[PDB]
Amino acid sequence: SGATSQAASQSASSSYSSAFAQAASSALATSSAISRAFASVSSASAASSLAYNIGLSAARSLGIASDTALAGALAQAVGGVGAGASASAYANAIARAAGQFLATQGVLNAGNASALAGSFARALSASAESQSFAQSQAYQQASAFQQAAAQSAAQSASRA
Repeated sequence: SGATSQAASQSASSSYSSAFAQAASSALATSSAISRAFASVSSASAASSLAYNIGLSAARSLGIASDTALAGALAQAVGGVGAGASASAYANAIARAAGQFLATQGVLNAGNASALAGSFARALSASAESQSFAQSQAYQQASAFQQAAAQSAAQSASRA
């Protein structure tokens, strides 16, 4: 047959950051419970905190613990359109800003951009979807933390 055109190491190497955020949607559409994670939080600034929190969790699911800068821009992406568009703007702002740092070229190489994006989107969504269990754990603390109320350090549970 004779078909092995390498065509350089990188497929196109120019506009991979938006094309990443498109294949993110390929896995996000497989995981409708992510829109349910946003249905749990009805505040623009708290969605910025969800991006910072779930960003730092997804950081470790992808291996890029450098979320210190990502989360500081992901909060500005989700919060920049906090309550006015939809989970479409939250997910596009999350996937574009998830991509904006990865597209520094540190892990994105214009050939596995879509593969890493699908995995990122499924991992940040799997974190958000499983964090619905830790966001609404107000019932679990009312049995597990109330018995641990013997470690009085500042008030009882959560501070500042």
